[PDB]
Amino acid sequence: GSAAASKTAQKRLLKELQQLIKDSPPGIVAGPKSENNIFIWDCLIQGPPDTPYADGVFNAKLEFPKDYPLSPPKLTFTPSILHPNIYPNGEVCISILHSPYELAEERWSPVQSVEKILLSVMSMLSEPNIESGANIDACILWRDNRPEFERQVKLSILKSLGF
Amino acid sequence: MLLDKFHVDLNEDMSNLSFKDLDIEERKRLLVWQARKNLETKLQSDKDLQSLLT
Repeated sequence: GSAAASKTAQKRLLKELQQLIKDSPPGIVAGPKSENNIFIWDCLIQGPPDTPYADGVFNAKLEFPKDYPLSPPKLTFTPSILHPNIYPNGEVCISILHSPYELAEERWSPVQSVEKILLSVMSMLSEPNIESGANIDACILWRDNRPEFERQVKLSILKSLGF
Repeated sequence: MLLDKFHVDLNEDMSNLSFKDLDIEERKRLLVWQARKNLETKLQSDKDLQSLLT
């Protein structure tokens, strides 16, 4: 939008980066993909313990809009991973990444943060919510055939690490 | 493939490194390397894991 909005977004994103590095949450490595564009971040996240994702690490692209924080970033796993709350194409579909299906909260607002988004994604990996799932095939498999769900996730992890 | 994407050599050794000492880019490489090494070990004892590759 406006030049002012862009200025504010860059200032805010610098503060977000500082906070994330300072807090240093376990299993998360994220920052601007290049030094001349703070609006695109590259992320690598360790799969949470005691889940099918545990032995894996997962790459994602975090893209911020020019009027951040009045709009949420888009987060896309690249390549896509199987999960009830991740679209087949890799886009993550959780409340914190949407502006005001299926109500309650917490949705995106300027009082949320990148660290909070990344923490929410980790929680999502540990606790899928099929009732608001974006990948129905993943939802059905999780509900009905957990063994097959886990076999598919684990095979993909093995392949991602060169096995 | 993560090792190709993050330029981690198949035979690389990062056994002495801690995340606190590394910049962001090297932290990603370490995370991938540790994941690979941890799976290599698991794979040699876990028949169910081996079955997935056949």
